[PDB]
Amino acid sequence: LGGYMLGSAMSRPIIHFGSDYEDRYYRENMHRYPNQVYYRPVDEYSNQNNFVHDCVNITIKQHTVTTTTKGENFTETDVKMMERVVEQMCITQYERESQAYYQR
Repeated sequence: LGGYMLGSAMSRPIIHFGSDYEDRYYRENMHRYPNQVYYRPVDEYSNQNNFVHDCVNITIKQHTVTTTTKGENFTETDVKMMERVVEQMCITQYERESQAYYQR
């Protein structure tokens, strides 16, 4: 991700999966999960979901490297959760920047 910036922080969101079980699951380990994501500005790339799938898999694959580097191993269940959280972050960043860039 050598050329990626880092957008703003936010408080932990709540991802309401469809079950209290998964809501708890996220809650247990959300402090190990990321708080921010990596992407580029709306300068050239400039898509919505096709940027989200990139920023997410950038921010998720970087975690699935550093976990293994530390000899930890967040499972594919943890990945599936963080996919959502990182999507919510990345969409929140896109929309905030949109209303400072597109709303120009």
